[PDB]
Amino acid sequence: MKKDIHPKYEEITASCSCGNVMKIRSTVGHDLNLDVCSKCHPFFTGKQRDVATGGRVDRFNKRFNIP
Amino acid sequence: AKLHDYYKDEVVKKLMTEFNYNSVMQVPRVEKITLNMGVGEAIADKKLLDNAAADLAAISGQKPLITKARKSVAGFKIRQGYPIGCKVTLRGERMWEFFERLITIAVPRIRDFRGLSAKSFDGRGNYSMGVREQIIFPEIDYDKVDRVRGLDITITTTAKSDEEGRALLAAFDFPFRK
Amino acid sequence: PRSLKKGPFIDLHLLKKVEKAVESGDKKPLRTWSRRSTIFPNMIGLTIAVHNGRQHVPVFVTDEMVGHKLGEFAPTRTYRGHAA
Amino acid sequence: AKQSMKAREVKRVALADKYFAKRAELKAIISDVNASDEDRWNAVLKLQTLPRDSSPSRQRNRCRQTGRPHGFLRKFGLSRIKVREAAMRGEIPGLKKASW
Amino acid sequence: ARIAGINIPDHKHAVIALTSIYGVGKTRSKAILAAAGIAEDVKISELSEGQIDTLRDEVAKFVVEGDLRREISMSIKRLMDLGCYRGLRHRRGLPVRGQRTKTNARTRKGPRKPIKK
RNA sequence: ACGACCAGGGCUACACACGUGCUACAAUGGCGCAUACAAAGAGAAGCGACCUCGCGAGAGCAAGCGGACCUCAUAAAGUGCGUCGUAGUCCGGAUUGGAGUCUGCAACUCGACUCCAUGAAGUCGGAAUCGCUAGUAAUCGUGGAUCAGAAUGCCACGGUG
Ligand SMILES: [Mg+2]
Ligand SMILES: [Mg+2]
Ligand SMILES: [Mg+2]
Ligand SMILES: [Mg+2]
Ligand SMILES: [Mg+2]
Ligand SMILES: [Mg+2]
Ligand SMILES: [Mg+2]
Ligand SMILES: [Zn+2]
Repeated sequence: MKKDIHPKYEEITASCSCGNVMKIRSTVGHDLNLDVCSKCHPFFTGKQRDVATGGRVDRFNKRFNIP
Repeated sequence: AKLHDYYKDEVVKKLMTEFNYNSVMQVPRVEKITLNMGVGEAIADKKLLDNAAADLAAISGQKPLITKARKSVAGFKIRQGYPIGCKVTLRGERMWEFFERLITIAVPRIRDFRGLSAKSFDGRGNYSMGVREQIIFPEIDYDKVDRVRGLDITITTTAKSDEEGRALLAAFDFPFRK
Repeated sequence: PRSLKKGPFIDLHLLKKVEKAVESGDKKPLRTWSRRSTIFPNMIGLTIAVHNGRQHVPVFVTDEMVGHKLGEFAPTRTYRGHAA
Repeated sequence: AKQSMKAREVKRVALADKYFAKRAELKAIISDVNASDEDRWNAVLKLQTLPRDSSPSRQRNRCRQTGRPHGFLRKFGLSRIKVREAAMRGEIPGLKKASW
Repeated sequence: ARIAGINIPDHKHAVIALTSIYGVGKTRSKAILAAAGIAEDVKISELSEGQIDTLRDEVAKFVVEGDLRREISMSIKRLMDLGCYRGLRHRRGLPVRGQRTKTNARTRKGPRKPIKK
């Protein structure tokens, strides 16, 4: 690849909330926290993911228990 | 890289039994991934295309090629040779790393994601999809983006038909609508 | 908003209908006038027809909609501009 | 005002008197910190079930003679016009024109 | 000096100077100074570098600057994407928190228009 | 049916123009801390002390009061001390994001209030035009009626002058 024309591309780590850590080469430069990946996305998994902190559904349950 | 090793280690065996290919050189393989942004508003502002190019460079890691109008078109007020687009061809390790990053991180990020279409195969096994918001990629920070844009992703394969193209992408757990 | 100590508010008839829709497939839209009821997680994926005062506007529930009222997704007034 | 509007206010007073105790018990359950959340939920739904007119907050003070929904004075139970008329006719004890 | 990527003014007393950081207002600034243990009537110029390093940690304890701006932008995008009332009002630049539109509403609308004619 | 009952919506719309207000544009001021002096009123499905909990709005417990007894209810401008230092600012507080609280079957349209963040316009207003001759104008706070809740309106009250 031509030298000095491409953005700095280096290996980084992406940690999903579920705790799945993936080693991906990328241009971000800083380690990045992730809220959802292919492993825990409901459509890919085929099952509703465990409610993660911050989600509107999660907030509704913590503040009030429906039963 | 990790996704390339998966293709040789797992995908070739699955396809060879499924389609009964006699030669390992007959299994479909991914050639290139082309990222395209049509900045048709570049006519009003040159900077808008530069910003799009910067976004494409952040998303893939390669300087984008600024595509120009093939012919003057009076309908869109474009004249032959005007820079109105950006494109990036990904091959090799960089292709396999973009593919991995896409399915693993960006695809599970589109709001109201019901699955990618499975009829978008072009008849020759080359898949094409269109991201309507670029903020799905982790390199695109929403704070410093001038305007939200979109990108066309084309995955060109050596597959002979649509069955063989769907199978190769399916073997990589591509999220088809099913 | 409504005090947390009180808990989220939902109409009883709508609550009944939604629970029946979870039990059966009930893809069919739920035609209701309860625009004051809060959106609960067990309604995600369902189509609720909320009244705008003249017509029931269909609304497909999503995850970001939980905790909001139904009436927030059925505009009641039609403004298309002044000179137009 | 209209006869229908007076009938409505009589029904509201009746339903609020008939259900005063039922509503009070549910509201105390709903506001009771100690009470179980399951009990609070049942009490909330039960209050929703009870008639709306049973709420005392749906009662508009109206002039007793006429039914006017505006200008009510609570001491007299009348609108400004009927209060003035009675004051001038001497039918309200102690009510005289005030200058200070 | 420079905290959270911005330079707090030297002449200003510490409490007012910290307010310059986005995401910091008199209440957070007063707390930061109580937690670090620095008197509010000290100028940033009087403050030593080591104290400034402590303040930077306290500022990190709170989302500020770009991380906050992004959060606000994303929330506004959430409302507009959802299609709620408050999202359509953000779309039309019309007041979102109830309010009247017949008159006033010029902070949201900006300067008046010549009746589009 | 131009009668009657109900559930939602509207009367709160918004290129715009006007009437009447409120709050400003600051240093005769802002803010912090300490501290002084009112009048007039309201209150039983009510006013609700003390104490405790919460940054707070508020909450829990609970006395008294049908009242010159108790409660709303600790007036504020003032004064003393510091700070700010003429800057769109330690001015201004509109707008908006996040989190609440209370009332009410129910606060989405469309309540008030709180907390954290944000920090518009505005640097004294053209032609014009309004009020006021003394405890008045100006300024500062207080109460009431309506009222579940919802005043910058209204009706009252005193402080300086
Ligand atoms: Mg009549
Ligand atoms: Mg009422
Ligand atoms: Mg009605
Ligand atoms: Mg009106
Ligand atoms: Mg200020
Ligand atoms: Mg008395
Ligand atoms: Mg200006
Ligand atoms: Zn995950």
